[PDB]
Amino acid sequence: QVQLQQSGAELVRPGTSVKMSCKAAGYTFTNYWIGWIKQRPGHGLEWIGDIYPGGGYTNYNEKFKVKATLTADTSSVTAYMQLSSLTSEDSAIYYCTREGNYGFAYWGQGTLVTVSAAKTTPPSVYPLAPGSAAQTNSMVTLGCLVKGYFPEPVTVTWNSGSLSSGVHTFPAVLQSDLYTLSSSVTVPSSTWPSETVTCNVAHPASSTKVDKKIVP
Amino acid sequence: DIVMTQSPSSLAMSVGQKVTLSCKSSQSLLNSINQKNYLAWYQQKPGQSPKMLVYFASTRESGVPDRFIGSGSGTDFTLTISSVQAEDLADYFCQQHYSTPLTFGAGTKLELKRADAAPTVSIFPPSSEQLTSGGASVVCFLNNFYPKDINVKWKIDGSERQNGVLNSWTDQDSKDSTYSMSSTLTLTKDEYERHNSYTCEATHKTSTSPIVKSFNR
Repeated sequence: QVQLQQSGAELVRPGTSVKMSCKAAGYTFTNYWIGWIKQRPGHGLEWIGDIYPGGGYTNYNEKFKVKATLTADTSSVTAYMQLSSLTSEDSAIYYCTREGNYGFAYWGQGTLVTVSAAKTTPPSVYPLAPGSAAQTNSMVTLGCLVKGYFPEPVTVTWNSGSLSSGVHTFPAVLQSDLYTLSSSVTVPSSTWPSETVTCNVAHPASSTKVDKKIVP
Repeated sequence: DIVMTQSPSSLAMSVGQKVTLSCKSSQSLLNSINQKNYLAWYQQKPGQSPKMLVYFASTRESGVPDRFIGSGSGTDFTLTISSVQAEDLADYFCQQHYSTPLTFGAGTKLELKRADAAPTVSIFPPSSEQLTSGGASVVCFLNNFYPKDINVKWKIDGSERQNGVLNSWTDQDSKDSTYSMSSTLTLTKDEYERHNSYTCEATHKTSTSPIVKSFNR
């Protein structure tokens, strides 16, 4: 069966270039067009261009003629897209597709590209207690604020993952060219502060782990 | 060149009954010869690759159930799902395959209908270690509300500003189908010690009076 396998995620810096792959296995590779689609958060889907690995090769979008050159290797099945002059607005997920008469119908796994000049920095985590002056009614909600890290996600758990009920983690938000998020957990007042509650955060990029208890 | 306007933004209907999606084209997509509307409907599950549902604006793709009915002509096109199931939760795009460059629609997102639930608001003052190393950031949480439509407003004992207000909305829960949201007030330790009351208000359909949580420094 046909299948499109794309290269891994590319975390790079602004101004530089990036080339990704798209291996086409399961059909006559040099007989179909290969289209490239961009999906950026907030701008839907966009078509960059197609390439025919035969004679007449490429056909580009208007806004993607200087950037995102296309090349193919008819010998070893692969399709390449060469991005250039990378700016922050080029962070998106890029798919390769096998174009047809009525559409694509055959997509690749996808390659996530992220561009930023932020140096890889470990996060700093701060407990979030409700405060002594409060009206804690039955359930008490605690937080773990994670600020100033780059890149990738941070894996946050509560009591090494033993406490997962009522846990809400929020998507990361870029701030001052550094990521930031927070997590919330609701526990009964009969348990806290009677029992300790800790958030464990792991930054696989910087390879750090921080466990900080929530104290009143 | 060709603009694809999808409607509506995002509908959340219960399972069992039929839903409909519309797609308007800025120009006719119907070829005079071989009279076929070059428009295709795709479906993309949450956090995945899009899968084509309907092509040539009427015919289904092999492997798609017959509940996905595509119709329309010229500039107005429609995709209906006769009996919505859990396996239909995704976002759907209409794409014209007639002119270059090829263009998509913004996409309509499908959610699950529910009953109204007020948010659980809880504010948090800055930590001790945050002040000794850095500034001061207030945290506000809004947990498990339906629908997603919500707005947050801060206030600093009379004053108010949007500077240093970074928010974060979650997606619909894959269990209770609720929405959550956080809000931060990133300041410095300097201008934090000259104010007393810090509050975090909301505005939800459940209560005519907002949910207010404040604290004195």
